[PDB]
Amino acid sequence: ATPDVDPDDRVYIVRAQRPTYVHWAIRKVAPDGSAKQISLSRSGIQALVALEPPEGEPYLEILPSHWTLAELQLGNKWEYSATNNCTHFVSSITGESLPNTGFSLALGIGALTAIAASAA
Repeated sequence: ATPDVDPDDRVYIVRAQRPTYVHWAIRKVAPDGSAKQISLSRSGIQALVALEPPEGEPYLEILPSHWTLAELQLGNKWEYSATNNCTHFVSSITGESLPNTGFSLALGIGALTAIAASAA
């Protein structure tokens, strides 16, 4: 509903195994069942923090206030690399140690989804 977190909202780390790498993200589920999810997408070859459709399986539940941190980084540009990827985005937010499985050796930046363009 609002930008800020509702008291009954629950936030999770989620894990989406793709062929060549693992997609890490943070999801907020509401009482009615609706969900939002934030991770790294790309525009061209430039990675950035962006909303995305819910995807992957709940990995660990975390305190809701973690969502706000991820929400505040929406739009931030990201230096995508082997040592700086989906894993590192979620680790910096949550402060939980994730295994570095969030980079594709074959696809690289091409692993990330292309962000949706202007509605106009």
